[PDB]
Amino acid sequence: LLDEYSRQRGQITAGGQLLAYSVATDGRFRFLRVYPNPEVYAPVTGFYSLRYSSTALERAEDPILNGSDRRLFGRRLADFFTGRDPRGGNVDTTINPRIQQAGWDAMQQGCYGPCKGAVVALEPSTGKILALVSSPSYDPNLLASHNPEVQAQAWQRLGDNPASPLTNRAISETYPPGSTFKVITTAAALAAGATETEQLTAAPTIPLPGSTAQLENYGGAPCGDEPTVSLREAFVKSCNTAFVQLGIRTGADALRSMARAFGLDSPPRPTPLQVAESTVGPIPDSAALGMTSIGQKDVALTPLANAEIAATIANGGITMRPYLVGSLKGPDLANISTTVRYQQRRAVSPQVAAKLTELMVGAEKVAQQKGAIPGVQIASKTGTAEHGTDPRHTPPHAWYIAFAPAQAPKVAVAVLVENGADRLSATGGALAAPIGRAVIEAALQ
Ligand SMILES: *C(=O)[C@@H](NC(=O)/C(=N\OC)c1csc(N)n1)[C@@H]1N=C(C(=O)O)C(=C)CS1
Repeated sequence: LLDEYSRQRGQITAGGQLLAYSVATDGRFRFLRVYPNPEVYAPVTGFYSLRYSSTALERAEDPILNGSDRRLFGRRLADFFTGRDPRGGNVDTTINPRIQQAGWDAMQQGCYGPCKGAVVALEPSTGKILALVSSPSYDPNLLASHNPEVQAQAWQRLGDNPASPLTNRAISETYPPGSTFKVITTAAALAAGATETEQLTAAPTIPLPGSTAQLENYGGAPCGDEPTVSLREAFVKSCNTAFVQLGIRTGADALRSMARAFGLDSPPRPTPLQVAESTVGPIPDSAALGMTSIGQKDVALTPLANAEIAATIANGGITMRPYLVGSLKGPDLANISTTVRYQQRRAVSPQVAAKLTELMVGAEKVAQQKGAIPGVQIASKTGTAEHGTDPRHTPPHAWYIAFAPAQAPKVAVAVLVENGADRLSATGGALAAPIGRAVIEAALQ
């Protein structure tokens, strides 16, 4: 470890700004690891600690940053031969500083106090991860202290903290998507030949097939005053029973297939950070399909996967493989690796993506306009999702997935407010949407 810290570890950057760097000190271990904006960028940088090793990009990009990478071997030979102070390479992330900061700020101020949860922002056309925010976060400088008691004290606090600040909730945790999954259910129906004009129950209540359990609209009210409403109307109002019906209408196989087509239940590629796989669930019977269609039962998404659903639709039905590293550089800033966009797959046809765009543009119009950007057409879907063993008595997760401008999209976001500000009245529109809108606003400057 003394030799590792004798040489200058390279930089992790975003938008030509520093997220992690090393300063030369008078320490036994010469180089101190510094994180100038610690909590904001901790999901991205992770930490690099004498006692506790590394995480995130400090771990993922370790050989580049310490200079042991075989693509850097030539520089290291040239350094020694010339008597130059050896330096590691740079990791240039895809993170947009202003979108990352606004996502962080909005999470700190958005739950009458700080929110628990995640914000992910994507560039739909490229797959760039523009923002990767998790809250609560932690200070990596604590773990970069060359003092062992400071590190040990921080480690003990972090691991005992029930709010689990070390968790990157954007990529490591999966959550029921709730009403946001109506985007998948709608895609499956649309691809099976249903139209925006399809007539679905407006009833406040719907029995589940083969069970006493019942699903209800919020809160026990019909979708409208007619016995049936159009799919479009049901979608913009986010009427539960309409989608229970539609999903059971469309059937298990078509829903499984559309969930797979949108990245669910296939192991995600690394970013190079490892992403938890999201799932639609086994869907054992029709009761389960009922609940699945509205984003419950065994449906579980990472925030990143939910933002990819939005990025896919925004990209005309084409999913770009998400990545966090734009380029790897050498100490002399010489390029070593430029990541290039690639199309993972086609989830929906261009026609279906266009129909979903319109439905989401309309769902955004129904939602509350707190945070609405003057003259920007946002396409969105909100969701508020039950979870845990006592779902009806627990504060739900607040969800918001969006893209903008819906006409020619430059950014897609997912906002997960975990346990919805610890409020039981929490909804995606109330909490998650303005947060979402703030990030979109930071993106479009
Ligand atoms: C979508 O998931 C749906 N939400 C619910 O029905 C709720 N729990 O079961 C999933 C629920 C609990 S509290 C609350 N407001 N909703 C619909 N989602 C929204 C939405 O867009 O966020 C609605 C406005 C209508 S209910």
